[PDB]
Amino acid sequence: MRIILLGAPGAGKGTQAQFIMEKYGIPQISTGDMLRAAVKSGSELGKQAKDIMDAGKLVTDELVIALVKERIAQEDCRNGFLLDGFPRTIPQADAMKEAGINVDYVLEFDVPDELIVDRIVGRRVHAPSGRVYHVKFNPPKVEGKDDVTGEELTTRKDDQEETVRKRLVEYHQMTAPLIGYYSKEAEAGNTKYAKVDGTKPVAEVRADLEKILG
Amino acid sequence: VSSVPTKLEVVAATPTSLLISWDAPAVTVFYYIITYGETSPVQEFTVPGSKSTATISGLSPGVDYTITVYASSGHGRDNSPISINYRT
Ligand SMILES: Nc1ncnc2c1ncn2[C@@H]1O[C@H](COP(=O)(O)OP(=O)(O)OP(=O)(O)OP(=O)(O)OP(=O)(O)OC[C@H]2O[C@@H](n3cnc4c(N)ncnc43)[C@H](O)[C@@H]2O)[C@@H](O)[C@H]1O
Ligand SMILES: [Mg+2]
Repeated sequence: MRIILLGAPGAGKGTQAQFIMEKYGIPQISTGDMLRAAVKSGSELGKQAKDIMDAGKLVTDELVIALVKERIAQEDCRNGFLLDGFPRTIPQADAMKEAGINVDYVLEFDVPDELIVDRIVGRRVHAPSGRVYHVKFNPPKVEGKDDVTGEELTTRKDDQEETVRKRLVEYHQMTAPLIGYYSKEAEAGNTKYAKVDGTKPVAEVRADLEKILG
Repeated sequence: VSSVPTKLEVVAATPTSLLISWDAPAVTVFYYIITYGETSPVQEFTVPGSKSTATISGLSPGVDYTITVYASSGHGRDNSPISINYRT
């Protein structure tokens, strides 16, 4: 089972990725998490990527393609996988098609920009795993602590409204063309496409995706 | 038939814009594809599979339009649509 999550940064892809992971037994592959690990490494390229991420811009195509190809060749990705935030440009999608990486579903999250900017205010993360909560719309069981480890939750410093809006400008310029790209693939029978209303509460977006999937 | 929407109607209008509504088909809808053009290039857009309404704008007043709604099962225009003709 192979799935691509498509949508604006902050539309809720990582939140719903966890349920899909838990139910089909496939790993989540988040290029953002992979890049954050590269930053925490401390290479010059990790530093270069952190400077690009801090400005709300995309890292170079060829770098992220190479990181994904390495990640999907691992033993835990045999039975399938969920791509979260990749591909992110047309050249990234073309690299997948040219390499023969087919997928079963492409799932588009429909959320308006101003609602995204609103939601990120309350986001909290468990940094080591990257798990994501919201103080109102998806709170942890006991305040400020990750649910299955008990360690503290934190807030990313790259979640300033200013950086959020820069990611959204990047998204509409660079990433939204993938909607038309995969709509054409779906019309050719190369994957199934679906569009979900991501403005609903967390539990209802999950219920709509359960209806689509199988 | 189970994959074709029914009862497509214009439910609100201005001289240049309108809102359409339909009864969803029986199948699970992955997304809808909506097309419209003068009854000239045809325009197309999508809405989530959970919706049963859509807005169309930029219409010329007093002109006849054909509006078509496809419910997709995941493979683009893979089910037959329902259409309506409407003069603004
Ligand atoms: N392929 C690539 N190529 C080049 N560069 C790349 C790249 N991939 C990554 N990068 C670089 O890495 C950077 C970061 O990438 P990435 O890590 O992917 O972050 P992002 O693009 O900013 O997307 P987010 O993780 O913030 O949003 P999300 O959709 O997962 O929503 P979430 O579940 O967290 O939810 C957001 C909040 O809302 C809450 N929420 C979720 N769902 C709901 C709901 N239904 N209702 C109410 N609240 C909800 C959540 O609890 C949470 O608080 C990029 O900017 C780029 O620089
Ligand atoms: Mg995410």
